[PDB]
Amino acid sequence: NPQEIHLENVTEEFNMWKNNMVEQMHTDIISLWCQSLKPCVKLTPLCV
Amino acid sequence: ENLWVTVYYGVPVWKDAETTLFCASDAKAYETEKHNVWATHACVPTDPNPQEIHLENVTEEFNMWKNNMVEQMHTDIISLWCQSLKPCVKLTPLCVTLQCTNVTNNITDDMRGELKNCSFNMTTELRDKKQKVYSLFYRLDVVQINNKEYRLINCNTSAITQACPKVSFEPIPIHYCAPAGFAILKCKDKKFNGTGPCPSVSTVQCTHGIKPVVSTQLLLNGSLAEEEVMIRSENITNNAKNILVQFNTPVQINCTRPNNNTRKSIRIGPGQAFYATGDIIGDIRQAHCNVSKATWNETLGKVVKQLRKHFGNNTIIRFANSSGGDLEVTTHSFNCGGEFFYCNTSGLFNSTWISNNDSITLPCRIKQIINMWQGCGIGQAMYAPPIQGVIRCVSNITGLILTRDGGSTNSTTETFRPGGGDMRDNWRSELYKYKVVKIEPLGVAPTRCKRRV
Amino acid sequence: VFLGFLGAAGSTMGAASMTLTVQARNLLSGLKLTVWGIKQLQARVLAVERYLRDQQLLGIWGCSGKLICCTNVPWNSSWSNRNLSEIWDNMTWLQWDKEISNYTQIIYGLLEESQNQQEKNEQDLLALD
Amino acid sequence: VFLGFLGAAGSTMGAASMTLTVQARNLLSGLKLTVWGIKQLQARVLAVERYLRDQQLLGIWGCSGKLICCTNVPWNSSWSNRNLSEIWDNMTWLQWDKEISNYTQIIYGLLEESQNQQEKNEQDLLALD
Amino acid sequence: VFLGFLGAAGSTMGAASMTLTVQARNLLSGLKLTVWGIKQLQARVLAVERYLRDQQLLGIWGCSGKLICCTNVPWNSSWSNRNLSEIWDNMTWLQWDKEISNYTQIIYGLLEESQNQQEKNEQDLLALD
Ligand SMILES: *[C@@H]1O[C@H](CO)[C@@H](O[C@@H]2O[C@H](CO)[C@@H](O[C@@H]3O[C@H](CO[C@H]4O[C@H](CO)[C@@H](O)[C@H](O)[C@@H]4O)[C@@H](O)[C@H](O[C@H]4O[C@H](CO)[C@@H](O)[C@H](O)[C@@H]4O[C@H]4O[C@H](CO)[C@@H](O)[C@H](O)[C@@H]4O)[C@@H]3O)[C@H](O)[C@H]2NC(C)=O)[C@H](O)[C@H]1NC(C)=O
Ligand SMILES: *[C@@H]1O[C@H](CO)[C@@H](O[C@@H]2O[C@H](CO)[C@@H](O[C@@H]3O[C@H](CO[C@H]4O[C@H](CO)[C@@H](O)[C@H](O)[C@@H]4O)[C@@H](O)[C@H](O[C@H]4O[C@H](CO)[C@@H](O)[C@H](O)[C@@H]4O)[C@@H]3O)[C@H](O)[C@H]2NC(C)=O)[C@H](O)[C@H]1NC(C)=O
Ligand SMILES: *[C@@H]1O[C@H](CO)[C@@H](O[C@@H]2O[C@H](CO)[C@@H](O[C@@H]3O[C@H](CO)[C@@H](O)[C@H](O[C@H]4O[C@H](CO)[C@@H](O)[C@H](O)[C@@H]4O)[C@@H]3O)[C@H](O)[C@H]2NC(C)=O)[C@H](O)[C@H]1NC(C)=O
Ligand SMILES: *[C@@H]1O[C@H](CO)[C@@H](O[C@@H]2O[C@H](CO)[C@@H](O[C@@H]3O[C@H](CO)[C@@H](O)[C@H](O)[C@@H]3O)[C@H](O)[C@H]2NC(C)=O)[C@H](O)[C@H]1NC(C)=O
Ligand SMILES: *[C@@H]1O[C@H](CO)[C@@H](O[C@@H]2O[C@H](CO)[C@@H](O[C@@H]3O[C@H](CO)[C@@H](O)[C@H](O)[C@@H]3O)[C@H](O)[C@H]2NC(C)=O)[C@H](O)[C@H]1NC(C)=O
Ligand SMILES: *[C@@H]1O[C@H](CO)[C@@H](O[C@@H]2O[C@H](CO)[C@@H](O[C@@H]3O[C@H](CO)[C@@H](O)[C@H](O)[C@@H]3O)[C@H](O)[C@H]2NC(C)=O)[C@H](O)[C@H]1NC(C)=O
Ligand SMILES: *[C@@H]1O[C@H](CO)[C@@H](O[C@@H]2O[C@H](CO)[C@@H](O)[C@H](O)[C@H]2NC(C)=O)[C@H](O)[C@H]1NC(C)=O
Ligand SMILES: *[C@@H]1O[C@H](CO)[C@@H](O[C@@H]2O[C@H](CO)[C@@H](O)[C@H](O)[C@H]2NC(C)=O)[C@H](O)[C@H]1NC(C)=O
Ligand SMILES: *[C@@H]1O[C@H](CO)[C@@H](O[C@@H]2O[C@H](CO)[C@@H](O)[C@H](O)[C@H]2NC(C)=O)[C@H](O)[C@H]1NC(C)=O
Ligand SMILES: *[C@@H]1O[C@H](CO)[C@@H](O[C@@H]2O[C@H](CO)[C@@H](O)[C@H](O)[C@H]2NC(C)=O)[C@H](O)[C@H]1NC(C)=O
Ligand SMILES: *[C@@H]1O[C@H](CO)[C@@H](O[C@@H]2O[C@H](CO)[C@@H](O)[C@H](O)[C@H]2NC(C)=O)[C@H](O)[C@H]1NC(C)=O
Ligand SMILES: *[C@@H]1O[C@H](CO)[C@@H](O[C@@H]2O[C@H](CO)[C@@H](O)[C@H](O)[C@H]2NC(C)=O)[C@H](O)[C@H]1NC(C)=O
Ligand SMILES: *[C@@H]1O[C@H](CO)[C@@H](O[C@@H]2O[C@H](CO)[C@@H](O)[C@H](O)[C@H]2NC(C)=O)[C@H](O)[C@H]1NC(C)=O
Ligand SMILES: *[C@@H]1O[C@H](CO)[C@@H](O[C@@H]2O[C@H](CO)[C@@H](O)[C@H](O)[C@H]2NC(C)=O)[C@H](O)[C@H]1NC(C)=O
Ligand SMILES: *[C@@H]1O[C@H](CO)[C@@H](O)[C@H](O)[C@H]1NC(C)=O
Ligand SMILES: *[C@@H]1O[C@H](CO)[C@@H](O)[C@H](O)[C@H]1NC(C)=O
Ligand SMILES: *[C@@H]1O[C@H](CO)[C@@H](O)[C@H](O)[C@H]1NC(C)=O
Ligand SMILES: *[C@@H]1O[C@H](CO)[C@@H](O)[C@H](O)[C@H]1NC(C)=O
Ligand SMILES: *[C@@H]1O[C@H](CO)[C@@H](O)[C@H](O)[C@H]1NC(C)=O
Ligand SMILES: *[C@@H]1O[C@H](CO)[C@@H](O)[C@H](O)[C@H]1NC(C)=O
Ligand SMILES: *[C@@H]1O[C@H](CO)[C@@H](O)[C@H](O)[C@H]1NC(C)=O
Repeated sequence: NPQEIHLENVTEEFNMWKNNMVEQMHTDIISLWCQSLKPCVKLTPLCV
Repeated sequence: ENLWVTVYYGVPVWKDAETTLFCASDAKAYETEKHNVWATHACVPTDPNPQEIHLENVTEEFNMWKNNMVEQMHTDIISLWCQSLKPCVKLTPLCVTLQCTNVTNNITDDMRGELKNCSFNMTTELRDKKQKVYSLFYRLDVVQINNKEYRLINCNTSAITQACPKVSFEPIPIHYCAPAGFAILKCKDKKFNGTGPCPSVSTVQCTHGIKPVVSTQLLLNGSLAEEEVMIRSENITNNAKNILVQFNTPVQINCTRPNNNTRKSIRIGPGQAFYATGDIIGDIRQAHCNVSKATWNETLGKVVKQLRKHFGNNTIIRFANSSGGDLEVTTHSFNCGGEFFYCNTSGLFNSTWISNNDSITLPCRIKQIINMWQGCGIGQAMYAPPIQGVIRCVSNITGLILTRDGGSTNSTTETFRPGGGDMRDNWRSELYKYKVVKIEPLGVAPTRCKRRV
Repeated sequence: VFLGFLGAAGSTMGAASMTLTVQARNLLSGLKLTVWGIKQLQARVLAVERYLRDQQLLGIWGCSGKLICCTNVPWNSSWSNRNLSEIWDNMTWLQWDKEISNYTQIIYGLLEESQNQQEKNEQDLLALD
Repeated sequence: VFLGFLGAAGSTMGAASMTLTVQARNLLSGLKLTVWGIKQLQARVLAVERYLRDQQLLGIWGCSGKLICCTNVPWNSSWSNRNLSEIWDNMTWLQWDKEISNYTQIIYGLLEESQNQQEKNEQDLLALD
Repeated sequence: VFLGFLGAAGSTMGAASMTLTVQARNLLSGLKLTVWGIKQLQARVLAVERYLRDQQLLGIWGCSGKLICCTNVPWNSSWSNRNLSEIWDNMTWLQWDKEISNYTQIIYGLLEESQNQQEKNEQDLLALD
């Protein structure tokens, strides 16, 4: 049961273009893409 | 007059202990990186204004030779050396039979072909067609096996991996720090042989910038001593124990690689690519190192004047070169611009001092395939990639690692020869003035005070 | 003055009893896949273990005030046989711990007992009113 | 005596109310690249989380004394309907928690309220003088 | 009422002084070989560091009560020059910290001094009796 508290009388200034949770997400996705293919079969003796 | 215990929390109470220290380097070290720093990747930025508290009336007993921050530093450096070469290109499909010849040069018969123009096959991107490509190697890297046919020296000892060219081997200043509840005590005595009580001790959180310079016979870019030159030894009488000398004035040294090399970019596989040494642009010249003979004159005089304080006053002190063994021990092994030099120090330690403007050049050899520190297991061997252009580097000689001979009751004189092998000494030359202590701030004391009910 | 961290480490216990709020201040706290991350982390947890080890003892004893404190345990002469003006004006904390290191664990037992005993005893005064 | 850790786990609540300084003592703390290092570390942090989880509640309640304590919350009969000499001399702590497990969270709400309320109320007495 | 976590973030300091036991409640805590394990662990330790950073200051100050507290440090006018009924009924905590951010570190020095000074002073009253 997620909970979302509305903060009355509050006015905060956002900035989507310089937000860091984005950088964390992308670099984490990159690292997950990476790590998921390490132990998988390598096709080095292909390219014949 | 009946006393009561009273608890105290925050008492200057410490005890000698050993913990996991971490690194600390300036913000500029994190700045100068194209993935080029070999360590700073995850180092803590140093405090902009370090603080050193002088502890008055304190006398603490140091012991440099059984200090553990040294063991942590060396084993950490070993592990970093290791880890930096794991994902780098491995040269397993090398070690092919090399058809080698001398390099293109007409010189007299008293010049053994240091360099060999070698040709061999190579696997191309596809695992079908080979590749008749040529490279240039040093004689130390190769060995004949029974037209001269050779192999690489390490094919019969261990595997091999190339050091990526993106990373660098530049010694940067490392400040070692301790965690909360601990502190690092720094002896502030000008004349201190590392063992015994220190009259003027202070404390600090992180030591000064200690560059991890890997050398064997001569310590480089180190910390100068104060006033009189410093001699340190665990047992001066035992001829098996090294004698670490720290200098008061630095001796200027200049090492150069007068060969405008070329980098050949072979394609061994669909991802990997090997950097061979192409043709030389210019003259066939040798790497050498210069030492101003005047400054070296006075430095040797100032060390012998300190030796006479320990071996009797009216005695003769002789200097001879190394005895023999591996190249790593018999030469001043080090790295400068990326190539690993091995210099002959027979012209520096051939002297004799009684009771009372040019440069000494040294023939320096270069090796690319080095296997120090066992090789991270029993397998890995590193190939130092070839470096384009002439490399010139100016360094400080800041200390020596000497060893005395076992004459026993031989003479009033005893000869001293360079030593090394064990590189923990390279760190003991800077971690002689530091020690770790844990804080136990709980102390109870008596006083005529009781808390009421 | 502010002599700083561990300034009064060579000073008498009476002179170092002034700088207890400084050593307590700097006693807690003043990155990709690597080996330094753990190098710092295991140290950054040992800091916390070394702090709370002290704090739990300070809590189970009568004094969570965290500065200085008195206790209802008689100073057993057999421990030192030294004088009030001969330790607080003529001895350093390190030297003092060097004397009492033998009996430290014993004292901790007595403090834990006295404190649990006091709290159990005070509940009986609070329950009658 | 010292029956040791959890000695009085099968004893009446009145007899186990004597050994509260022992179970609190052993409640906090009595290496190369491997898998045991993390095996011990994640456990060595869960120890701290499980300790401070209790401590923050003990703090936000009226009693940071960390041993035993009374509170200004009326014992709501609807919770047990049992007697003072029929629990403290005829019931074990485990059995007791087995009865009151249902309402534990409710009680915590009431304690937090009573404590914040007391502290706000005491600031008004301190401000007039 | 229970407006919840950070409910009174846009409210006057007097109206937000009622919800201090709620923000303190949710301030601490409400797996195989991977990268998320450390992702959660380093955050799960930063939680503890950020909590005890505050707690050690709250301890070395005169008030381990952990809710609200008064101190024997005169409010230096040079800091604000504002009125009791013009901040507690006409200003938000964030705005207030925005004013006093400059002098915060200074105040901490004065609190540590006043507290160590009070405790040293109270030991002398306890020792004469
Ligand atoms: C004891 O102390 C002495 C004194 O500090 C120290 O000497 C140092 O020697 C090294 C090795 O030669 C010097 O480092 C090189 O310097 C040259 C040129 O000098 C400067 O030039 C510009 C401005 O003119 C500066 O901005 C620049 O930063 C240099 O400081 C550089 O060419 C070298 O940089 C290359 O290599 C670096 C790592 O090796 C890379 O990070 C850098 O990006 C450069 O990469 C380029 O190199 C390839 C060719 O080499 C090229 O093909 C690539 O494409 C790439 O672009 C390097 O910085 C250093 O300056 C000397 N000291 C100081 C303070 O400068 C001794 O080395 C020391 N003892 C020991 C044992 O090391
Ligand atoms: C280390 O060992 C290697 C062994 O391979 C040497 O590599 C070869 O060196 C020779 C000379 O020493 C090079 O040969 C030269 O090639 C030039 C290019 O011409 C050819 O290429 C074009 C296309 O680019 C073709 O269309 C054309 O038909 C040619 O086939 C020639 O111009 C050179 O000629 C000069 O030298 C010869 C020497 O006999 C004379 O007869 C000529 O008149 C003229 O003076 C020359 O033939 C060869 O190219 C090198 N290999 C490669 C792969 O390039 C290294 O030189 C050696 N390194 C050192 C330092 O000794
Ligand atoms: C190619 O390599 C060859 C070597 O195979 C090289 O030829 C050599 O040149 C030197 C000249 O320096 C010759 O050395 C001479 O030897 C005679 C005795 O045999 C000496 O008397 C000569 O004395 C001179 O040098 C002295 C000191 O250097 C002086 O004091 C004196 O006054 C003279 O000036 C001289 O040393 C050597 O014999 C030949 N080698 C052969 C095999 O002939 C040639 O120079 C190289 N060329 C290139 C372009 O690389
Ligand atoms: C080789 O050795 C010389 C030693 O003279 C190095 O130059 C000297 O470097 C030291 C620091 O390594 C300088 O000392 C420092 O000076 C500042 C000045 O404010 C002082 O505050 C510090 O306490 C410290 O003593 C010294 O000034 C400097 N000498 C000169 C003439 O500038 C040189 O950098 C070394 N080269 C290397 C290691 O490559
Ligand atoms: C803490 O308690 C220990 C005992 O548990 C104390 O150790 C004892 O110290 C005395 C000296 O004060 C030792 O006597 C020694 O005898 C040898 C034998 O010849 C002599 O050579 C020494 O010069 C010294 O006189 C005694 O042996 C030792 N006990 C044991 C079991 O070894 C210790 O002194 C106490 N600490 C303090 C600070 O008092
Ligand atoms: C906290 O302290 C700092 C000083 O350490 C205060 O900063 C100062 O703020 C004033 C404005 O209140 C700045 O004046 C400015 O002058 C420029 C110059 O033309 C003008 O364009 C601006 O409109 C403004 O008037 C002053 O420069 C600045 N001090 C420094 C050194 O930059 C800060 O205001 C304090 N915080 C609070 C909340 O009071
Ligand atoms: C690798 O290089 C060698 C020469 O360095 C080549 O050796 C040839 O081997 C064949 C074997 O059938 C002989 O018939 C030739 O006489 C050898 N010498 C030549 C061709 O010059 C070998 O072929 C090379 N490997 C390749 C091209 O895959
Ligand atoms: C690995 O290779 C090295 C060098 O090729 C060998 O060391 C040489 O071994 C030969 C014969 O065993 C000796 O005659 C030389 O004197 C050795 N060189 C030195 C510098 O000592 C080494 O034995 C080889 N190891 C093997 C084949 O297991
Ligand atoms: C450092 O210097 C001091 C002073 O010379 C040395 O102290 C000597 O210690 C030995 C035994 O430890 C004694 O027998 C000598 O009498 C001491 N010397 C004096 C003058 O009293 C100390 O050993 C030296 N340490 C090192 C590592 O060189
Ligand atoms: C070492 O050899 C290299 C070979 O590339 C030289 O680099 C060339 O130098 C010439 C003239 O100096 C320039 O016209 C070229 O543009 C350079 N090549 C490139 C790719 O830029 C280099 O100059 C030589 N070393 C020295 C000190 O001159
Ligand atoms: C080591 O190298 C440095 C710099 O390359 C030398 O210092 C300069 O050398 C040049 C040419 O020799 C002179 O023109 C400068 O006047 C020198 N400057 C200084 C500050 O010394 C140094 O002399 C070399 N020393 C040795 C022993 O090789
Ligand atoms: C130290 O100097 C001595 C004497 O100059 C060198 O001894 C000579 O070494 C070479 C190379 O092995 C031999 O050919 C000579 O016969 C040796 N001479 C004597 C008298 O034994 C020694 O090589 C030098 N040390 C180093 C490491 O180069
Ligand atoms: C290091 O220096 C010594 C001394 O110069 C070298 O020994 C020389 O060896 C050559 C043989 O190549 C002889 O012709 C010289 O007469 C020797 N010198 C002396 C003084 O006897 C030694 O070879 C050099 N290198 C090494 C690795 O030892
Ligand atoms: C120490 O170095 C000096 C300097 O080179 C050597 O002196 C040489 O001695 C030989 C004797 O065989 C002479 O032929 C050379 O002319 C001398 N050289 C110089 C520059 O004077 C000396 O031999 C070395 N030490 C030893 C023990 O050989
Ligand atoms: C290399 O040069 C030396 C001396 O100049 C000579 O004795 C040797 O035979 C040469 N070897 C080859 C393969 O050219
Ligand atoms: C140091 O050297 C002396 C010389 O006789 C020797 O007796 C002793 O065993 C060595 N080791 C020491 C003093 O620890
Ligand atoms: C320089 O060193 C040599 C080597 O023994 C020595 O003969 C000479 O006397 C030294 N110079 C001075 C000025 O002492
Ligand atoms: C050697 O004699 C000098 C005086 O020429 C003296 O200062 C020094 O102390 C003596 N060193 C000894 C005896 O070790
Ligand atoms: C404390 O001193 C008394 C003296 O009456 C002695 O009997 C007793 O053993 C001491 N207690 C401890 C625990 O050492
Ligand atoms: C407590 O008991 C009263 C009896 O008056 C009952 O009305 C009330 O619901 C109980 N409270 C709770 C929170 O269970
Ligand atoms: C507090 O205000 C006084 C006014 O008497 C002023 O002199 C003093 O500097 C201020 N103190 C600080 C630490 O700012």
